[PDB]
Amino acid sequence: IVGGQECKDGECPWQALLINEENEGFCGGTILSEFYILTAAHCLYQAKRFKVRVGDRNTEQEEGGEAVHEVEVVIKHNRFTKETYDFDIAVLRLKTPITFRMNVAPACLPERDWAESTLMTQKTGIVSGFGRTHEKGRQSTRLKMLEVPYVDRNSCKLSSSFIITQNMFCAGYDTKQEDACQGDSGGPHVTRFKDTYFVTGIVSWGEGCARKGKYGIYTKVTAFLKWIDRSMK
Amino acid sequence: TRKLCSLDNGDCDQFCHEEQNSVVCSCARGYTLADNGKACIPTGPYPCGKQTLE
Ligand SMILES: CN1CCc2nc(C(=O)N[C@@H]3CCCC[C@@H]3NC(=O)c3cc4cc(Cl)ccc4[nH]3)sc2C1
Ligand SMILES: [Ca+2]
Ligand SMILES: [Ca+2]
Repeated sequence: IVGGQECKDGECPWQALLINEENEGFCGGTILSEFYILTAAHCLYQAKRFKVRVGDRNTEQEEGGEAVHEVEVVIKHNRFTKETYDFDIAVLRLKTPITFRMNVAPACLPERDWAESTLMTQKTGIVSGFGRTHEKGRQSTRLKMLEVPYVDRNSCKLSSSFIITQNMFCAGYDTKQEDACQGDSGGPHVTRFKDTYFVTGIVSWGEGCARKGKYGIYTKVTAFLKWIDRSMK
Repeated sequence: TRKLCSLDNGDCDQFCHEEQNSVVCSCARGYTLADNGKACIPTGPYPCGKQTLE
């Protein structure tokens, strides 16, 4: 995250971190249930073997709450394609169940029509992660969050060098220097509705971070709710 | 003219669906609908979608 704020105690509890063999974070994820993590499929080519960390807020120091979980099953969308990053969504099923506690808890899945109508028509949602603090920078050691406005679908297509499919949506700022960035990918985009938080997107890609007249591109979770329901069995 | 679910989410805490011409509320998984049929009540600890207090 470029800009934004730290998640303070208990504020971003559905955040997961995919960590490599070297044990460093390379992608985010969202906690759906005690066994299932949501992430971007593009993240699955970013390491040969990886585990999932939860409950972490500061990756330099151990405040007792963290736990690592091994992955038992990866379910990538059959149609993901590296070329356009269309269908950028994978579900992970953990070998052992997440124990919920302070800083560890799921985001809710909304219902498709309600979500499209009510959540994605709000002003903003919230994205969070441990990715880069600037385009050229290092990954954050502190978990961060940022409120990002939903962007008009037409504006977004005009803004983008690349094809924006029906499975994607734009969020972010035209000129303000605030954005998700590399390393935040796979992480949550959630929309708050009356005190309850719902998953609405997965951090997918952008053209650098926080560039003027550019936006962040999120996988449209509402297009995949049936699919996720299927993946969870 | 905003009616039913289009007027303040139909008084629903979470999901709202227009069925016949009435509002029917429901709730994410891990909540139940209260007696008033509008509010959603968490049926365990660590309900989805809440920031944690402990
Ligand atoms: C169709 N394509 C799919 C993937 C892609 N990555 C692009 C890109 O600029 N990637 C960056 C350069 C090196 C690889 C990872 C880098 N990722 C980012 O900087 C990035 C991802 C991302 C996601 C979001 Cl939501 C906001 C900002 C943002 N910045 S452009 C593009 C278009
Ligand atoms: Ca830590
Ligand atoms: Ca921008």
